[PDB]
Formats: sequence, C-alpha cells, structure tokens
Amino acid sequence: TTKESMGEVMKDSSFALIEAKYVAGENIKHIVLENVQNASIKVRSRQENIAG
Amino acid sequence: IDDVLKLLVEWLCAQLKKPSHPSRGVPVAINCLAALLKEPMVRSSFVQADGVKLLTPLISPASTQQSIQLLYETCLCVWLLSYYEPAVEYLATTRTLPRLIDVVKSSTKEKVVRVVVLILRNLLPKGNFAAQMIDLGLPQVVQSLKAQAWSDEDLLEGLNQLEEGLKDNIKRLSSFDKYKQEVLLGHLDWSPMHKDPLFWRDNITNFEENDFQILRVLLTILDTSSDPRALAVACFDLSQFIQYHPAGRVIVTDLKAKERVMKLMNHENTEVTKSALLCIQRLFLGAKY
Amino acid sequence: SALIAMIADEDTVTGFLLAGVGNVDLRRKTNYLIVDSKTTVKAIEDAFKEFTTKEDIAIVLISQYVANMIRFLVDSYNKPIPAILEIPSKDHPYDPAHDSVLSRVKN
Amino acid sequence: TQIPILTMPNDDITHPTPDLTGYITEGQIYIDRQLQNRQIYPPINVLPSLSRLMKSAIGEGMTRRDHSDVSNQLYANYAIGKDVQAMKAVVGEEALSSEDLLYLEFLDKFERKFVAQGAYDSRNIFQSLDLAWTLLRIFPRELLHRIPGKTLDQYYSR
Amino acid sequence: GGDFSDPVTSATLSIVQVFWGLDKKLAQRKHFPSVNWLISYSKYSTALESFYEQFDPDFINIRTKAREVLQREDDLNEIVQLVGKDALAEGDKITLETAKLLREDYLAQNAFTPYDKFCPFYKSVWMMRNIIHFYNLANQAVEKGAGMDGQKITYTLIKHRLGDLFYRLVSQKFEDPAEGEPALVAKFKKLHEDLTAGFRALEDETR
Repeated sequence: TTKESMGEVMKDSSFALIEAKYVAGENIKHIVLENVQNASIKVRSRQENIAG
Repeated sequence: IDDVLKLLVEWLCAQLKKPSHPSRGVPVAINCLAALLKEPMVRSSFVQADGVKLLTPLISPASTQQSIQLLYETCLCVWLLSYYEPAVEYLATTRTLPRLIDVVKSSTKEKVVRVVVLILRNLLPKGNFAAQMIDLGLPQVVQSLKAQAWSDEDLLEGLNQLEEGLKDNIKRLSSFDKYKQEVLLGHLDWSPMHKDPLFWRDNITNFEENDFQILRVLLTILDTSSDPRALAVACFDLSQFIQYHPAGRVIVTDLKAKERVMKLMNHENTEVTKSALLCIQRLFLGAKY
Repeated sequence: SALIAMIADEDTVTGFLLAGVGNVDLRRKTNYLIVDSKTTVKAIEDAFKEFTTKEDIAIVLISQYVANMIRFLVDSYNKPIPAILEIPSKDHPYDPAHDSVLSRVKN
Repeated sequence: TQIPILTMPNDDITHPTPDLTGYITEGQIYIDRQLQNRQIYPPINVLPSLSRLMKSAIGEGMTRRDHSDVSNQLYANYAIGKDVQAMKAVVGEEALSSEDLLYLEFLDKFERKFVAQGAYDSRNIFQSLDLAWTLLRIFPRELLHRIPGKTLDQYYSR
Repeated sequence: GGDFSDPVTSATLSIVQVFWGLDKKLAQRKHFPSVNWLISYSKYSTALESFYEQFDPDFINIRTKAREVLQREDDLNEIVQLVGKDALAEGDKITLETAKLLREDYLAQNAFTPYDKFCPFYKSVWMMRNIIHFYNLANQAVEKGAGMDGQKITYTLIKHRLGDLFYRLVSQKFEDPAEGEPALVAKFKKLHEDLTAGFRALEDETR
C-alpha cells in the first residue's frame, strides 16, 4: 500500500515546486533554499519486539 | 687491556695536561675512545666508565669555539656510550644530562644539536631521569628545535621522529590506556579518572557530549554487571564523575548510573556496595546545592 | 532521530529539508546538502554507510536509480534501518534498478 | 599400583567386562575415538575420566593447594562448553552469545594445548597447573564461580 | 549410569519408599550433592505432615512452590534451548532466576566447609522461605506492571535495583550454623524483613 502511494507522492510534490516557481520564482537557494513551511527533519525510531 | 688502562692513570694525566693545549690529550683521548667503541669490551670497561663521571662537568659548557669541537667529541663519546649498555648505565649514573640538554638547546652549531638529538634518540631505553628531563625538554627544547630547523634535512627528520617518540613516551604511565581499558572496554579496571578528580573531570569532558553519551554507555554497562568487582570499579568511576560536576551528577542519576548504584547497593560484597553508595551520594549532592 | 539524503533531485528535498529547525536532519551542519548531480552519488552511499549508519540519520534518498549510482549501495539491503530508501520521481521518474532497498522491496 | 588397560569390544561400556571393571576398579581413564579422529596422540577425554581417590591423592606436599580447584573448574568449564557448543550448533554460530564464543574458545585451546603432549613429554605437575591457571584466567573471574576466591587470588594473575 | 529398568533397580523401587536417585549429569557438573530433583521421590511425604505442621506451618506450601518452580524450569529448558531466551517473558525471567538461585544456593552443599558441612533444618527452611518469598514478591511486582512501566521492565529494574538482596540471598548459604540457632534465626529474619522492604519501595516508586 505504501509503495502504491509512492510515485503519486512525488507527483503531488511537483505541484508544490510549480507553485513556488509561479509565486516566489527562484528559491532562496544556498543554505536557506526556501520552499519549506513545515516538516522539519527530525525523527524518532525504536526497535520493538513483535512476534518475538 | 682494560685492567692496564684502568691501572694506568697516565690517560687521565694526559687528559689533565692543561698547559700543553686546550684539546691535546682531550681530542686524542676522545678519538681513542671512539675507536675502542668498536670493541664492546673496551667501550664498556670501567676505565672508560670512570672517565665518563670525571668528564661530566665538561659535558655542560661549550662556550669556546674550541669547546665546540670539544662538544662534538663529547657527542661522539655519548654515541659510543649509547653503543655499550654498561656505558649507558654509567651515563645514567653520570650527571650533566639535563645540562647537556640545555646546552643542546643553546647550540649554535646545528651539527652539534643534531648529534645531541641523535644521542637522545639512541637513548631509546627508559632512563627515567633523562626521560623526565626530555619531557621538560620536549615541551620547550624539542619545540624550539622544530622551530629552529637547520642544516641537514635528514637531521631535521630524525629530530621530528625523536620528538614523536618523546611525545609517545610522555605520560606512558599516565596514559589514556587505563581509562580506555576500564570505562571504554566495558570491563571496569584501574582508570586515571578514579585516581584524581581532575582526571575524572577531564574524562567526563569527553564522556558527556550528548546527554553524557559515553557516560550513558558506561552506566548501561555497569547496571547489568554480574561481577561486583568490575561493578565496583565502574561505580567508583561514576561517583568521581558525578562529584566532578554537580549538574553532571544529576545527569548521571537520570542515566543508568542511578541504576548501577541501585544494583549491588548493599550486596554481600562490600566494595561494590560502597562504590554504588558513593555514586548515589554524589548524584544526590549534585542534585541540590 | 533524523534522515539525511545528502544527494537527491533536491526539488522536494529542499522543501522537505527544514522550515523552522531540526537543522534539516543535520544535513547542513553535518553530512552534505541534499543537492546532487554535481558529483558521483556513490559518495552518497558511502555517506549513508558512514553518517546515516552512525545513528544520527535513519534514512536516505535517491532519485530514479538511473543517474543515482545506487548500485554501490546494493549490499546495503542488509540492516534495513541504517540504509532504507525509496526512489521518488521528483521530476526524474523512478526506474527500478539495483539500489539501496529497491531490490528488496520489489522482491 | 595396577593400571589394567581394557578394550571396549564394540566401543561401549554396557558390555559385561567394562561394566564389572567399573564396578570394581576405583577409576577409569577414557581414550576417545573422536579425539583420535582429530589426531591427538594422547586421546584422553577428561569428561568421563575420573579417579575416586583423586581427592586423597592430591596433597599440599603433592601439589599446590589450588589443584583441586583447577580440576573442578576445568571439569565445569569443559562440560558447560560442550553444552554451549551443542546449543550453538542447533541454533547457529552467530546466534551464540559472547560467553558462548568464550566457552567454544576455551574448548579449542584446551583440546589444542592442554591435552596434546609429545611422545616423550614429561613435565612436573606445577608448571602444568600454572598453564591450567592460564587457561582458567582466560575466563573472567566472575565466571570462575566454582573456584574459591582465595585460590583465585593466589593464582589468577600470577 | 545404567538404565533404571535393571531388575535389581525395578525390584527395589517397587518396595522402597524413598529413592534418592543421583544423576551423572550433576556429577560432571561437579554439583557435589548430585541428587537429581526429577527422578527422586519420597513417598513418606504425607506421614511427616504432623511434624512439618508442628515445626513450621508454612513449610509445606513453600516446598510445593519450590517444586513447582523447579518443574517449570525443567519443562521450559527444552523450549529455551530450542527457540531461545528472546521470547521469555518477565515470569519466565523470574522463574529462571529462582531456578538458578535454587541450583546454586540451596541444592548445592559443598560439605567440605564449616558453614556447609552440616545444614540444620532451621537454616534449610529459612533459606527456602527467603527464596520463595523473593519469588512471590517478584511475581507480585511484575503482575502489578503499572505506571507506564513494570513487567519485564520491573524485572530488569529489580535486577539492577534489588540485585544487592539478590547477591545476599546467595551469600545466605555462607552463614555458618556454628554461630548458633538464635543468631542464624535473627540474621534470616532480618534478611526476610529487608526482602519485604525490597519490592515495597519498588512498589512505592511505581517504577
């Protein structure tokens, strides 16, 4: 199911880049790089024993 | 002819024939000693060893231009001594070694400085007194020699190798090997951190980077320790680290160091119990001021 | 913890790097920027084996497996958690090939 | 003092001759076909080997005070190592724990250096006991639970 | 070593009421008492009920609990050898801890040392009572399993929080009976009181 969602995920993502080009044109680039309003890259993973 | 040379003080007399010239017997005697260094018995004979102590004052000053040649002769004698182990023992008994180091530091002749450095490198044997003097020299004399590179590039490379060897030998007993074998290895043992509170703080500095990651690993190892003795050493190290920093004590209490203290806190063994109680008490003392 | 790509099409990666904080999974302070195509992306696999496997960053990213040069990370199928990645399009539609997790996931 | 060598007919012990000999004789030393297969000149397998009067045989004059501790520790370590080797075989070499690999390594060094001896190797008991303490100190002090602490302190570091 | 179906053996076990069947597996394990606790049996058990009641009423129940623990350990030994300790839960963990404690402290008696040469019945019953009490307290603790913690977490905690009492339980065998029954009883009562204090503070902390 997740793989099926994959690819369509990138197709949806391309619309964000198109909208950015239409509205703000070129991104901030360099360290800033713009184009991000949410989803800061921070995670939390843990090994869980399932079925032993 | 070692006995003949020892019993014939005519050698020391020709060496003491000052009115003849500055180096008349001295250069001749130095050349004879260098030639006899080919035979290990001649080099290591007590007759040669006896003159080494008598020549200890001559090792220190080389102010005169003639004394510069005398300094080179002394360096050749030093190399000959490095050849013979009994001569090495006599030189260890002989003084002016730190004086020789200072003279080499104040060496106008780069060849003489290179010879002195070569002699020091040939003294690969410990010789704790000269080793400590070189450790004092290594911070200053070796650093200046590296700054004051001159003459042969091969001599400079040899000096760099000698400096690297001196740096390796420095703090050979007080090295990080004990701390690595105790805390890092996971089987706790004698560690520099437990020995001194300053060393404990120094080890904790590397230990606490992200929420005391290395200290957290050590605490996790100590918590699940079947052996009380290794648990005792780990808990003692944890107590020292906690007492080093008050906030660090609270951090350790948050980590498995409190779990390690709770483990074997009042067990049948006494050392483990005492170390765990010390760790817990240090954590509590760091929790509130 | 985090996830560092350090090489990708970077079109969606820049928008997914960071907005407020988290240091973009330390891709700026450490590792490498998500941008790619300037050098060989085999170095991306090397960084994933080095940086992502260093427990700081869980996952990585590679695009379309065509110019991603992800065949170097083909042996990275073992230990999925240190090396897990799926090929998105990001203007370069995914092409199934030997990659970090593509062979295992497809099979 | 008699040492009657006995031949197991079909390489067994339930046969009447070895059975009655065990009933009568106060000891038994085993020579193992498995040991011979790996080409060890003395094939003695210590696990079934036993002397009823070994405790009285060893003495403070005869041997060091820790000799009995050495024997007990070697017995326990060998038995646990054999069980651990079977467990690792059934579950897998990788699945074996750290102490499992330690026990297998102890078995290896034991059957390699300890049992093996030359056609004319004639060594006194003391150096053999010292090398046995080397093999025992290969294991950690905690794992040497059978050994009393005093004998360990006497001959663990050495 | 031989089969226990041997005619002499079969004839004896028919009439004899108590079989203290020794096991070789213990013998190469250097477990000196070498008494197997599976094959052995004492049919005289019901007769001594009056003596046990007049001596210590709780002794019978703790003996049954120890027997059940030993049986559980022997039963699941095959499984843990087969599948592995990974699937073992907190109950299995405490059961194995108690089984090892039995095998080391209780069933093993060197008898070559003054503390272990002779074991008076008061010392024996007290050691078994302490072990069974620790087992019961561990069971209650892992059963509570509240406050976003407990169960296997509680077992690991008490391993690293009450491991001191765990080691002192093993040391309890080393208490020399020659010191006298009053002193030994006082020491064992203090140990039981501290064991009750254990898993009570652990109950108080709620993990």
